[PDB]
Amino acid sequence: VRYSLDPENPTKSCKSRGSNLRVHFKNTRETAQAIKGMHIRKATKYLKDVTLKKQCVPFRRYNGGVGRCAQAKQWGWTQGRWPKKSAEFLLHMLKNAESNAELKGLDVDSLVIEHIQVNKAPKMRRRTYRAHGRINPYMSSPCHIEMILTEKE
Amino acid sequence: SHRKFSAPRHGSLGFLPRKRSSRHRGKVKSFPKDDPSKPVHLTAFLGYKAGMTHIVREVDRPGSKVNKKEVVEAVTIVETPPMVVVGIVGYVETPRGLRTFKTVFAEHISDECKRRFYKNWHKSKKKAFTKYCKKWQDDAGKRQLDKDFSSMKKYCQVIRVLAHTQMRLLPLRQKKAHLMEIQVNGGTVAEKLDWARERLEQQVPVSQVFGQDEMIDVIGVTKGKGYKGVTSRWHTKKLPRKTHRGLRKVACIGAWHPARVAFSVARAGQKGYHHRTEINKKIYKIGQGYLIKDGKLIKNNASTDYDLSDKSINPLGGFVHYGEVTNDFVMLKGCVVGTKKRVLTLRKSLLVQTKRRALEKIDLKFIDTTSKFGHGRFQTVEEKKAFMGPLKKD
Amino acid sequence: QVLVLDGRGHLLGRLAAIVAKQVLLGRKVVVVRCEGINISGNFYRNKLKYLAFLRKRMNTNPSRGPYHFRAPSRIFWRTVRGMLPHKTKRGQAALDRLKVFDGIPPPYDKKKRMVVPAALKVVRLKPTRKFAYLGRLAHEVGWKYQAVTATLEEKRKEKAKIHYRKKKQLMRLRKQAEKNVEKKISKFTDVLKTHGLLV
RNA sequence: CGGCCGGAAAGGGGGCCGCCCUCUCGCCCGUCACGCACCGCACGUUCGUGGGGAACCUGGCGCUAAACCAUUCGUAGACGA
RNA sequence: CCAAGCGUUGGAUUGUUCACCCACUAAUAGGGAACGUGAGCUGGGUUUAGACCGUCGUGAGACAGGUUAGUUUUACCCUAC
RNA sequence: ACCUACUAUCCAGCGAAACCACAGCCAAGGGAACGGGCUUGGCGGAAUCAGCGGGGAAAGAAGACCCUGUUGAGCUUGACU
RNA sequence: AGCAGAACUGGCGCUGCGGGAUGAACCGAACGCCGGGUUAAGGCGCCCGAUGCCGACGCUCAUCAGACCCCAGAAAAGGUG
Repeated sequence: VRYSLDPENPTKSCKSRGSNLRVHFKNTRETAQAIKGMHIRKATKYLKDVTLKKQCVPFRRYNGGVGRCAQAKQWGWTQGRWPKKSAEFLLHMLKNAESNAELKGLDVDSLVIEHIQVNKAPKMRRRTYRAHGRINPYMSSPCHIEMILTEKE
Repeated sequence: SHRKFSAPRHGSLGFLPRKRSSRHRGKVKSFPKDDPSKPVHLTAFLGYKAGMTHIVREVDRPGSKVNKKEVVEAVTIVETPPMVVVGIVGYVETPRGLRTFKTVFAEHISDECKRRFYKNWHKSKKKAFTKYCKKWQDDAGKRQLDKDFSSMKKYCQVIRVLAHTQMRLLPLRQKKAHLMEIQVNGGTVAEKLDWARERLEQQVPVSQVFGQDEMIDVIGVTKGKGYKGVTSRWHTKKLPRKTHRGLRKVACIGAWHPARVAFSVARAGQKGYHHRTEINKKIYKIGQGYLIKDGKLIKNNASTDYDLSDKSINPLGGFVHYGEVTNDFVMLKGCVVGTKKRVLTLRKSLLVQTKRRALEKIDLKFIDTTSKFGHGRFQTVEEKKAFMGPLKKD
Repeated sequence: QVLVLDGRGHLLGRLAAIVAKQVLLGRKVVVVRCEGINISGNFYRNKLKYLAFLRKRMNTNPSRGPYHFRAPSRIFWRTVRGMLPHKTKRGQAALDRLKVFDGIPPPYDKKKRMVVPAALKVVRLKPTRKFAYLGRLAHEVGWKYQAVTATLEEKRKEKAKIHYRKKKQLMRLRKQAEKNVEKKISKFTDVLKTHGLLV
């Protein structure tokens, strides 16, 4: 559909997009910035280390009350975290994006992601029960993820 | 209004920044001042806490109720292996303070000292001082070394020496030696520099630095205790049982128009692991390490003039959580700062010791070498064998 | 292009008021020998003037309070800072042009030091009045490098004497040089006297 | 061009010894001749091989390292450290 | 006179501020910081609603007149430490 | 002072609410008579974590304590009808 | 009493501007948008425009000096300073 950014060369570029994915927006954006510049096979290896708590995701913007860890010093930061569902949903997406590149006849082992964008999806409606017979909202925070890879030696 | 009944404040404000120490090794903040009349000597040494035990001695203080009586005193055991001098440092003196002038190391440095220059010894190639040790076998290098030494003859006012401890002789798990600048106090600069040049790559035993019945200073880091409240760190009054939001707190912190909470009020935080400097510690005995002559070793470190028993200061089963003391040691009256295996800085006194307490000689009568791993009741292993007799396993 | 002002015999407020105006005019001013700065009034007056200044500190956190500088150079730097709009961008850019030193640094020992006659004790003070040295005042309130600076300032005193005595002998040969050569330099000499340069 | 020393408070390409080539050319007075004489007009004239950054040059001289994560330790510790 | 550097207590009674007494002590000085200090504590008393007694009021009720029992909420926001 | 359980700590997952003129370092002065903003000074350094209750005359509810209203209700009587 | 109540006139309320560090009432002066010049009250060591006048005449030493109406603090008395 109407992507947010046009690639500099559509022949050497492939796209992927995920809409209304039930995953937290704040954890998705933080791992979207750390995944932006690396190579695709470097991208997949880094995401598996997040699941196994070997490499952390540096929380930069949405970091109020986030605990700090020793693995954030590799990113020049203090606060780190290892989101599982956040890395898992965008692990299938490069798998989806890898399939789009081979269908287009692009070289897999030299793809470099340049653009990745996380947008807020419409919030689901649940509720919680509080004191004195009060009901408070229980807003879910899904988000839209779309990225574009490009061939580069 | 005013406080109803006056009471002194809790905790001194001279040790106010109760943070974790940025250093682990004790630091000499003020070295003893020097006069050219005295010969060149060392002023500081670095030891490790082993354990504590009893002592028996005669008191020879006139005019007391305890004169010519036998007492017991708590004494610390600090295992003090000799150092290896690896370098010297000169200090030019500036109107902005004291500034280092030039640092000159040895030709070859032992690998115990090379541990300090690496965060990870396993992954490193151990390439430190490899090109610096090439300066000692070229004729331009020796002339540059003498030019560096001649430069320190002219301009340097204070000369310290770089010496490190010996982890190979200690039973500790770590192998990383601790470097330390020790100020050399003595005659003029020229003979001071020549003495330290000769002492390069040489063993420095404890007996050169300190002596018996001498006031020394102990510098070290406090035992760690973690995050603690005001009741443990500052020793404040416990609130009554009827308090709603808790009772191990500080009730009234500050006044209103003092709109900021003051720096002098007791707050919770880190307790322990504070750098400290204890003064006026008495050396009852400078011991001797294990040494082998005529085939068998000599271990009568706990022998006195009246005990004459060949037992060592190591108790039955060894020192708790430290190991066995095999090198020479110093015996300091009273408890010292730091836990077991803690690095301790020994330093000569900054004050002129002319008192009845500081000039009293000590004659040890009995050293308690019983097991500290519980309620021990035997000095030596063979004494227990003579009392227990044969066992089932014999 | 750089003003090297010797601080000996200069009044604290009169020198600071002239330096602050020159510094704000884009001129780099280096004030040297700040221990020679002296203040009108008896010594016991200025001590409690500085001792009561020491008492003024923040009650709740003295680390955020007034930074009481004890060096003579930083004391003079403090009184210039109060004579400048240091809360603005141009005030802080001015203070970068000021450079104070106790004693005389080796960058500035072999240089001619300028003297402000308007900011001088001998000019602005009566001979019967009393004055207080800032160098004595600083060490008496917490400065630790008075005897330190005195020996290093003593070291360069005969070192410049060697240069000066060589300088006199160097130009003694110069003044004696004309004494042999008036017969062939009178053509250039008289035209330098008609225009008023050697008369 | 090589050394030699003098510098430590925040340290100079400072001086001296000899070099194979250089001219009384250096500078001041006076002769000869030349130099876009851009036809009245502005940021001209230096410190300026100024600082920094990529890329291009030519060769010589060289060096083949550490930190962090992981794990372990527990003299430490809420997590980090 | 200089002098606030350092100290100015444990208890019987009363909610008490104040006050008195016992004992020790070098002394048991006077005070401020929203008559310091309730998202630090207590609810003993003032000062709700239930009651008892004395005085006054025909009465409902009143009493700087006594007695009794009477819910003491919230920091996860910013600053300060 | 020490020990145990559940928390509080961190992490996998899920995840609000009160509150919010702008937002938040102080001394003195004046001011609508106790300033985070104004004046003069002291000064000031990213992003944060665990506590903490000094301040924000903190949050809760158009003060019920006092007074006015030609606004009312429950009750009493020797008030009027 | 920065309290309450009166008489004349002027101000603030309704009003900005320069000055008095700041300021409802003080001093000067009231306002369309600008350029040049000149002043009022205030000032001319720095902040901060202006004395960087070869300013005049004297007084005053404070170990609590003094510094500009409103106005922000002082008395009787004493001094062989």
